Amino acid sequence: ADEAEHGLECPNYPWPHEGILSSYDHASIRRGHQVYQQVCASCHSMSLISYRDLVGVAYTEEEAKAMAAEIEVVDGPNDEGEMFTRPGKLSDRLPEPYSNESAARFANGGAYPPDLSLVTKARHNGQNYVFALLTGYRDPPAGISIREGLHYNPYFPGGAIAMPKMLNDEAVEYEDGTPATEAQMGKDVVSFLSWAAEPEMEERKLMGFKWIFLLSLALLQAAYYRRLKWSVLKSRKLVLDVVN
Amino acid sequence: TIRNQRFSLLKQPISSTLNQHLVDYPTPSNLSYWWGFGSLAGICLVIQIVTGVFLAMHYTPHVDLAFNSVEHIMRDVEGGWLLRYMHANGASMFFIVVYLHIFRGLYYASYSSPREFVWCLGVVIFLLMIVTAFIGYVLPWGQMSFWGATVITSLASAIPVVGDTIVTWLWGGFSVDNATLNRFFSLHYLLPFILVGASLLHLAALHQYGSNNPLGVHSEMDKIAFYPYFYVKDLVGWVAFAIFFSIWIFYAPNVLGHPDNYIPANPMSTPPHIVPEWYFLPIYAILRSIPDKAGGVAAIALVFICLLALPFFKSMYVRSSSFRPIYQGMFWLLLADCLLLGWIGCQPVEAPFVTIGQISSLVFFLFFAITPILGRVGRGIPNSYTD
Amino acid sequence: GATVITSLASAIPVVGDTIVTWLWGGFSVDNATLNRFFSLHYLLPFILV
Amino acid sequence: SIWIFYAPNVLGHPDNYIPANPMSTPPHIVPEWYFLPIYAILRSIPDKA
Amino acid sequence: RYLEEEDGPLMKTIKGSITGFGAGTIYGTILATWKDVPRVERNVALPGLIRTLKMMGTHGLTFAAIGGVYIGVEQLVQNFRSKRDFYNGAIGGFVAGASVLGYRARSIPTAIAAGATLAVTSALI
Amino acid sequence: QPVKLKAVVYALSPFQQKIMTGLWKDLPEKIHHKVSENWISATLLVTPVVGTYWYAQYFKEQEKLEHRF
Amino acid sequence: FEGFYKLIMRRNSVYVTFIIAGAFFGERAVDYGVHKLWERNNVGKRYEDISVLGQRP
Amino acid sequence: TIDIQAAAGWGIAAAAGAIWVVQPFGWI
Amino acid sequence: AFAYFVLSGGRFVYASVLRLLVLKLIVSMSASKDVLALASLEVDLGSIEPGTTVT
Amino acid sequence: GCIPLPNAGDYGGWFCPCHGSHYDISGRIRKGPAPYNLEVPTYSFLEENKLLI
Amino acid sequence: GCIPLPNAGDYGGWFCPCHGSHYDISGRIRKGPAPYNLEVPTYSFLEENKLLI
Amino acid sequence: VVDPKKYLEESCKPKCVKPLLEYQACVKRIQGDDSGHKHCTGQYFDYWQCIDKCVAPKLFAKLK
Ligand SMILES: CCCCCCCCCCCCCCCCCC(=O)O[C@@H](COC(=O)CCCCCCCCCCCCCCC)COP(=O)(O)OCC[N+](C)(C)C
Ligand SMILES: CCCCCCCCCCCCCCCCCC(=O)O[C@@H](COC(=O)CCCCCCCCCCCCCCC)COP(=O)(O)OC[C@H](O)CO
Ligand SMILES: CCCCCCCCCCCCCCCCCC(=O)O[C@@H](COC(=O)CCCCCCCCCCCCCCC)COP(=O)(O)OC[C@H](O)CO
Ligand SMILES: COC1=C(OC)C(=O)C(C/C=C(\C)CC/C=C(/C)CC/C=C(\C)CC/C=C(\C)CC/C=C(\C)CC/C=C(\C)CCC=C(C)C)=C(C)C1=O
Ligand code: HEM
Ligand code: HEM
Ligand code: HEM
Ligand SMILES: COC1=C(OC)C(=O)C(C/C=C(\C)CC/C=C(/C)CC/C=C(\C)CC/C=C(\C)CCC=C(C)C)=C(C)C1=O
Ligand SMILES: COC1=C(OC)C(=O)C(C/C=C(\C)CC/C=C(\C)CC/C=C(\C)CC/C=C(/C)CCC=C(C)C)=C(C)C1=O
Repeated sequence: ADEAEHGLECPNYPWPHEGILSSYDHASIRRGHQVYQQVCASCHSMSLISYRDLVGVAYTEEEAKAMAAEIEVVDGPNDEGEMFTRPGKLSDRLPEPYSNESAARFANGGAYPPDLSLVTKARHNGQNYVFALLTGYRDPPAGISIREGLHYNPYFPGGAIAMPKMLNDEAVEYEDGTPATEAQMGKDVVSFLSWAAEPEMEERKLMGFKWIFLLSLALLQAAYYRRLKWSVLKSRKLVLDVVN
Repeated sequence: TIRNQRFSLLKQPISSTLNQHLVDYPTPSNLSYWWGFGSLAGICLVIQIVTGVFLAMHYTPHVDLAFNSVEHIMRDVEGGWLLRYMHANGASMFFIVVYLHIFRGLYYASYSSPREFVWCLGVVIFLLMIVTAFIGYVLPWGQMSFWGATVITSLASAIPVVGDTIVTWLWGGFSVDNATLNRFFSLHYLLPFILVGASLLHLAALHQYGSNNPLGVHSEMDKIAFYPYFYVKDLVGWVAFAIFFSIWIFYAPNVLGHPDNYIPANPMSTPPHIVPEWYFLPIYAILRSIPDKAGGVAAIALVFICLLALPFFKSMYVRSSSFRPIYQGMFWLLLADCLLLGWIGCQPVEAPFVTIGQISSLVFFLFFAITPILGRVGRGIPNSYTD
Repeated sequence: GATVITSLASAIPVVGDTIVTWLWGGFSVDNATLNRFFSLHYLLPFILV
Repeated sequence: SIWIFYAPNVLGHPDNYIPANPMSTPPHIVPEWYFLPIYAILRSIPDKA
Repeated sequence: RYLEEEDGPLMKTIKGSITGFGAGTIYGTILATWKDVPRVERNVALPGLIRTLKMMGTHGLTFAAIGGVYIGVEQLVQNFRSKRDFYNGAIGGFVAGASVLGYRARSIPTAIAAGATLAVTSALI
Repeated sequence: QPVKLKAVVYALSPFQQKIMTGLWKDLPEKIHHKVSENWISATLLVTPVVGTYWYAQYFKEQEKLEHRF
Repeated sequence: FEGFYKLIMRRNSVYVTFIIAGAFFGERAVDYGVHKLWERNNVGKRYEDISVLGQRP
Repeated sequence: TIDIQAAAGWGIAAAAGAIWVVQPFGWI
Repeated sequence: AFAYFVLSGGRFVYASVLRLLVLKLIVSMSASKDVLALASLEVDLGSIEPGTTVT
Repeated sequence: GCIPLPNAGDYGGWFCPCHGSHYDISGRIRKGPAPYNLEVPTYSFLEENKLLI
Repeated sequence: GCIPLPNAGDYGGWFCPCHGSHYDISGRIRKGPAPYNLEVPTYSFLEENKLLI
Repeated sequence: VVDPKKYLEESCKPKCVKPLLEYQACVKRIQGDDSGHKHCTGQYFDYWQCIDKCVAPKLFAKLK
């Protein structure tokens, strides 16, 4: 109506990749990717991410190779003219849960689970919003009723989302023994999603620091140069006949 | 003197035009940093053209591939992220610099005689910039792109008899689709070159009489060569602008934008909030302040009509706001009103913003209505303020 | 025709193959070559003007 | 107008009406007629360089 | 012990500028009333009132400057750095003291003294 | 048209002068001058914007409170 | 600075070579320092600091 | 006998600039 | 001499900036990551009759 | 040309976000710049639940 | 970079239709502009009728 | 074990007593139906905006 239409605003969380010299937490990226492939991937696509993207970020080359080999990718047509199947490779994109958007809607009560490749860039205050939404399933306010097949989430605009609560305690198991509480998996999966939306972030920040420092030095030199060239004019003594 | 031998290579026919238009051109010695922004806008235009030429090597103008081609520029081509952030935020830098430029011209009355043609060419340039930036924003084929293209092409329907045929001719069909995107791509490659030509004509018109100055007076007694003095001053400006642009590129590349355009275009669902880029927001506000289609389009046209008619108003013979207290105050009110119109354009169309937008649009037009009255009345100042 | 003229750089001994693969945007004439040709082909006529 | 309306394709080759095939190669790979003299001067020397 | 507020850094800075102009106006009023009038102003009333009001305005201006810059720099330090301690606020106290009181005192020696003092106070807080 | 001028100008070489110290010379007077000359201009620019923003937020808050049960 | 002037600034070719060398070496030095600051500010967060790296079953 | 020295100086400058744009340390 | 020394410092930065921007454009034309990801594989084949050739 | 959001507006009908056009439950324009009501296309029923547009 | 024609040329091997490069049975250049013979990949025989590259 | 966010949400309540009490008052005032149109969304939002603001600075310290 008035306030439910826009939703509840998300807080500001101190993400480890925030700061002009702050990188991603890559172990958290790896944990978030396992959360994704164990919970999210059954309904959400990540069509922009390839297996090679993880190499040097969260997995070794052999690790990502075995990961891709685990999946079955369509290919062809062969010499006889038929489509076949082959193991996945490093160059393959992440698999799609559904064949098309209509299939996704049919499997999710008419709602389409959006692709999560850029979701943190595709929402206002994206990282905080995704974390708040995932950990923000609770009972509706008094006098508010939710139709069947929907779940109350004050962060979602309108308050009624087709996603059921999925970040339930110990819904995943972590390779490093990190206790997989709902908040921990929320933070890890948001770290992974934020890396997915902006994989160039660390290179971008390093470039920014370097070149802004250098350009500041250049600005000091430019000021000195300009004033050196103009001093003969600015210090000149001008004698003219006129008074008033 | 008889030119039997060769003197400076700068004065040879190979170099003489460049020398006299770029190295030795007489310039008023008292120009402030507010005269640096034309050269800044020139550099922004060159930056946009260079980055756009390199980006067009990797962009596919097809509805099935455009969004993905942008994403591929960001993720796959080396330095692609830089090229895209530079083009997308360079559009914003271009508009910031050109706005600062237009407001220097308004404060010093640089539009007044004999520089009326300079101002008119500038208005034409502003129109070209708006069209170029808009059709460029359509190219990623996000939600913002599709819906903005829908409304801007629909603007032509305000014409009663032939409005629909113009809309359907602009689309290339009964809806915004692949034909719209492909024609918008061609126009986007073309219009920057026309912008370059228009800017050259702008510069030639300005050198007919030379630049105005912060005192607004005749300046022939104290002029100095462009090179090196204003060269090095503009260089200070160029480096400061580079720091500003780099801050935007490397640390806040998406703050001057809306996340909706990271969602692929969906012709079924309009997003709950649908706004253009920030540099179009004042025009958006003036459009929405009229509760009428034709009225809104006519107000948009009247904005540029007033801008074009400004230099031809019978005015007083005093240019600079430095000696015109009333016009100076009206200048700082107009600047506040324009900033308010921009902020209002970002708001949903509901109370109290409809009234605020209407009043702001009225104030904006009152500036151009009142300046001629000010000139007519102030013509009598020298006869009423006697020594 | 694109495959030959873009191979003319291979006459250079030291950097010839590097220049060929840079102009191609890959290891063969493919979509990257076509896209960059199209961009160059819009721009060059204005330089001709 | 004569060229446009009555002989639109006699200045070119029919082979460009076949979609590009990187596997097979046309037995007669020629450029437009206006590059022919340059291409003959190229083919005549028996060393690539 | 501190959960009675609604905060807002811009509101903090604006309200600090207002409290500082409150407190500077009162302080200037007191200062003006304490002093004597010049001998050449004993028989005339208006300039004494004018001087009192001028002192009021000047002290309101300077105290508003301190009270605004202090909280502004304090919040601009705990927002970018994203930490809560007495270190944020000591920097603000120092910059407020240095800047404003050295603009008024026209002495770099005094600025570093005022900034130092204002930090030890915010630090003791 | 050229102007006919009578003037005497004396100039010192750029390498005989200090180049940068003049930026921080009589700074308080510079601040005095900028504030004293520009306070009306600054008022006319800022007051409408801040007033309109504050009034809009006030209106939004009161409207939200009025629709609350 | 007059001694350095007599070696670097007497001929523009030497001066230009000095500018080329300064660009090269200074950019390398700044890159190294920026990378040092980056490493010092992000201890434990690097890909090479993943405890289980190489240990995916 | 100064044009030869100028040519040598500018040749050194050109070489320095070449190694600086392309930076062929992994190829040498 | 001091002036010439001071100016060379900023002349370092200008040269570095120009080099960076040009090289960024040149290398944006080089092969992309998706292209390089498809530069190695293996394929098996069979037998053909004598005197013939299969492509 | 925008698509008006349903369950929104001052009349319990639709709201167009682009310029603030309000449509009532019947699709009639009631507030905003829009000059016409939402267009009714030709349609018919078949038995009870098959509507042909 | 062109692709030679099989069973063409005056050497019983391959003739390149672009600039007239001639290759023999062993894929060796004999006359024309091409400097090198046909490139030999890494092939092997896992059995009588199975190749692999 | 036990999720730190819920524990922090319960421990942050003494900082949000005023919005909580206002929300409780709203619930009491609408326990009667009136055609099922009354609700307490705004007060609910105020309370959870205070709670989230309290929790956010402290959650990530307990997370790894
Ligand atoms: C191996 C040899 C060194 C190689 C580097 C050569 C270039 C070095 C860069 C210059 C460094 C020295 C900078 C000036 C130092 C003096 C500081 C100073 O006092 O300010 C100067 C003005 O100098 C400046 O304005 C600073 C300009 C510095 C320019 C920025 C240098 C750039 C560094 C480049 C380093 C390479 C990294 C970048 C690579 C891309 C004051 O000038 P005046 O007002 O005229 O005199 C005041 C009177 N009194 C002397 C008594 C104080
Ligand atoms: C006057 C000098 C010449 C002109 C330069 C202008 C500088 C004045 C400031 C102009 C306004 C700058 C842009 C205003 C909005 C930027 C703030 C913003 O939008 O937020 C971004 C944050 O803005 C910034 O981070 C500001 C970065 C400024 C760069 C400071 C680094 C300096 C590096 C070199 C040191 C220079 C020292 C020079 C010494 C001589 C995004 O934050 P995030 O949470 O999404 O991401 C976190 C990450 O940290 C950001 O990438
Ligand atoms: C966007 C359009 C806005 C529409 C506004 C609605 C209609 C209002 C139109 C009038 C413009 C509003 C602003 C006019 C007041 C500007 C402030 C001002 O001028 O005050 C001066 C004070 O002097 C005046 O000008 C007051 C004059 C009152 C008006 C008298 C009218 C008779 C003159 C008619 C002449 C007409 C032409 C005049 C050309 C300048 C400033 O003094 P100072 O800066 O020199 O120094 C004092 C300060 O403390 C230090 O800076
Ligand atoms: C059988 O076989 C043959 C054919 O087959 C059918 C032929 O058809 C032909 C006929 C063809 C010709 C005569 C053309 C031959 C000559 C040339 C040069 C062709 C043109 C070659 C090119 C495609 C060159 C294209 C140019 C580029 C790739 C430029 C790339 C770089 C760019 C855009 C910018 C560079 C970057 C920077 C400097 C960085 C900074 C840039 C800024 C602007 C700031 C012959 C001969 C032939 O034997
Ligand atoms: C941790 C696992 C998951 C994460 C991080 C995740 C993430 C997201 C995000 C960011 C959105 C966008 C919400 C918005 O538009 O503002 C969303 C929506 C949605 N998700 Fe997922 N998702 C997950 C698992 C699932 C699962 C398992 C399902 C189905 C069983 C699902 C179904 C949906 C649906 C249907 C929507 C759209 C709901 C609507 O628009 O009403 N998601 N999810
Ligand atoms: C001939 C020169 C130009 C070319 C070839 C060009 C090309 C392109 C291309 C290919 C895109 C799509 C890729 C992308 O979104 O990043 C684009 C987007 C865009 N261009 Fe240009 N452009 C040129 C000049 C300009 C100018 C002068 C402006 C500003 C007036 C401009 C503004 C834009 C904008 C705003 C976008 C959308 C950016 C975004 O959000 O991604 N371009 N341009
Ligand atoms: C691509 C956009 C533009 C470019 C590249 C450009 C370029 C320039 C340049 C180089 C100057 C001389 C130096 C200076 O005064 O800064 C100038 C002056 C001027 N420009 Fe533009 N301009 C542009 C847009 C505009 C616009 C939109 C307007 C007005 C609607 C305008 C009006 C003027 C005027 C009146 C002057 C004379 C300034 C004076 O003498 O004080 N220009 N322009
Ligand atoms: C929510 O709504 C809205 C948007 O959405 C998000 C917007 O973005 C904007 C922003 C638009 C502005 C400010 C104006 C745009 C103005 C013009 C003139 C663009 C129109 C031009 C087009 C479409 C291309 C021109 C076509 C040509 C020349 C055809 C070529 C033909 C030949 C060569 C023969 C506004 C106002 C808006 O309200
Ligand atoms: C005394 O005069 C001078 C000024 O004070 C009035 C100036 O403001 C400027 C700066 C003005 C300019 C050039 C900005 C105008 C904007 C333009 C034209 C942007 C487009 C730029 C291009 C492509 C240049 C067009 C010119 C030619 C010949 C094409 C070939 C050149 C290139 C490829 C770069 C200069 C240099 C100047 O000295």
